[PDB]
Amino acid sequence: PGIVELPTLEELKVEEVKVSSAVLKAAAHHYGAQCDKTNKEFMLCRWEEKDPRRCLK
Amino acid sequence: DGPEKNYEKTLAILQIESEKAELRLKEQEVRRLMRARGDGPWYQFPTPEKEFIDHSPKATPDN
Repeated sequence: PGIVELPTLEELKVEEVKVSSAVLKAAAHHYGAQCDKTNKEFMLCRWEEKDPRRCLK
Repeated sequence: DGPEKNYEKTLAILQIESEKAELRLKEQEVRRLMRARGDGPWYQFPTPEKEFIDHSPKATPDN
């Protein structure tokens, strides 16, 4: 069939959070309260468009 | 009663039997066509039920 179209490493490049899981769990509730809208937008786009390449932004 | 009674009774019987023969041949052709390419009421083989599929959002988004 047709070939699969997936983005390149430059499109997948981002400033990752080099933060440990204990740090994340310590800041978990306030991160879920303050950054809620962007996270819910990303989850909505992921559960509507099943393709992960449509939600890189 | 006379010969016309038997004559016309024989005509009615022959019409009935000829119609029955044509109907039986047509039924054989219908059954053969439906079994070959099932698109009529008959020979409709089953299929898993559509209503027992989850469409609710799930844990993994890639569904």
